[PDB]
Amino acid sequence: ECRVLSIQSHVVRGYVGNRAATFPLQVLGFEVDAVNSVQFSNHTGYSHWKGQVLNSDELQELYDGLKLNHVNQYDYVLTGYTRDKSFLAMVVDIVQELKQQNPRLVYVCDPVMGDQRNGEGAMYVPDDLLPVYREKVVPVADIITPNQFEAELLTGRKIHSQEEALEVMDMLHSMGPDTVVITSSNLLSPRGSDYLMALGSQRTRAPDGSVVTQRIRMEMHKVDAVFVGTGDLFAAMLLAWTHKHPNNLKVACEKTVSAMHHVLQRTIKCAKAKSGEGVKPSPAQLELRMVQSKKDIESPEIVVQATVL
Ligand SMILES: CC[C@H](CO)Nc1nc(NCc2ccccc2)c2ncn(C(C)C)c2n1
Repeated sequence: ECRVLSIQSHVVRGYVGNRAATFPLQVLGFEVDAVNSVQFSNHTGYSHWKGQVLNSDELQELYDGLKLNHVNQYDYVLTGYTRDKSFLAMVVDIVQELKQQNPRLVYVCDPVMGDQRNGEGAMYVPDDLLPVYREKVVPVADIITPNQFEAELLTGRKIHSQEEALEVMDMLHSMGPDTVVITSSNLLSPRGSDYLMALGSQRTRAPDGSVVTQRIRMEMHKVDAVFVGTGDLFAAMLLAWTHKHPNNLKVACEKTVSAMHHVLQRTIKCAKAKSGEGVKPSPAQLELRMVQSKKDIESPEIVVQATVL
């Protein structure tokens, strides 16, 4: 389709934020407009890093710039990782106005707060953004893609099983999103810890008989290491697919997830090819071979399966 306004980080080297969401959304042909929330030499997982960040007024400035020219009409809107309470507030205001300009304006929001290894408490962002995502952000998004950990901070409920997972999504939907996709979880699955499971559900409509929800469950094949930027590349590719497949939360994750295995085992492939068998690949070597996946980002050779409910 077309016009995406993506507000995310930018790194000179590597793939994270806009660097991870642009090329994709581009070769799949979207007119991606990018607002760089920060500009760092590289992501903060490298030993060193240097750069500047955009404050709230600077973001404001760029947005004014677009109003004045009346070119501020967008179809879908994308956002991810932020550290600033205020930058996230502003971002909310901006997404509001853009929905009047275009009624079918879907705000796709990956609520990046932190991570899980196995049941817990603190995350990656200060704890003071938690409220903003819950009270202000999530009520306006139309597609969110949280961790199991994050889905729990949002709903404030701990996920212990599968159907406890499904009822944390429902408290999600009701929050606003006619789509929720738990990109990853601690939940063992019908296939072994070798794998990794994610969850998906989409609250739809038909006049009365006013209720439809759809659920599924992909299990893609875990990979031995620490990548950074995977969730940006995920949410980016979701949008694409969930673009073509408006009532098919099923059909979507399916191609997205599929593309994800290629990109990573090519990354992992080259990744080790730079220590072969012998030592751990450095942050540098793990960076996504997004370019080389020129060909797969493109054509998901559908390698995964999923069960409705
Ligand atoms: C904080 C987690 C990670 C550390 O391994 N580093 C990092 N660093 C990033 N660099 C940009 C940045 C630096 C400082 C503050 C805010 C953003 C970054 N951008 C998007 N993402 C993630 C959510 C995919 C980013 N992640």
